[PDB]
Amino acid sequence: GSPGENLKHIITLGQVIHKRCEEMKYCKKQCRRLGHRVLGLIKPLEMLQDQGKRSVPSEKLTTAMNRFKAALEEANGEIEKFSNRSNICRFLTASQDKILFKDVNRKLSDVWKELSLLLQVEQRMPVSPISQGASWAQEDQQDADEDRRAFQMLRRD
Ligand SMILES: CO[C@@H](c1ccc(-c2ccccc2)cc1)c1nc2ccc(C(=O)O)cc2[nH]1
Repeated sequence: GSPGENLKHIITLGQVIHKRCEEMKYCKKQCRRLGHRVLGLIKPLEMLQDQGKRSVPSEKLTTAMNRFKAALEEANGEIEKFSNRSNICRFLTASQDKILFKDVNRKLSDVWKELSLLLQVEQRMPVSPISQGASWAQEDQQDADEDRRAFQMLRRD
């Protein structure tokens, strides 16, 4: 059983993702949109986080959060190491990819697809409006372009 502390997990760990950009600098550009987009999932979870009283209505839906929780957990964890100047340097210099948190994002949206489905079916709960899939890469790639000049700018010559 236990209290409704588990629910707060998504609330804290959810926003914690964006909190990183607050301390970051090089990834502050990407993390900016990363957290803003990731917060859209926990946003509608804060309004229900309070209503949560009894134990659990259906473990079926709760199971979606169990995995989802880790989905974003990796985001905040990846941003930490990303802070390394060499990490981003070798990444950009490598010229292999354009995004930085595309992996964690792709899964974050994939897990939410079904998850939100269980939360909406179990009870009136507003889920992310975005398509949750390709739309992510669409904006991530378009915005990632800024990283080009944004990065070069950070390193004054
Ligand atoms: C998944 O992590 C917690 C959680 C958080 C949020 C929801 C939720 C539900 C509806 C709409 C939106 C969100 C559900 C579950 C959680 N897992 C549990 C497992 C067992 C019990 C139990 O009492 O046996 C309670 C649990 N509490």
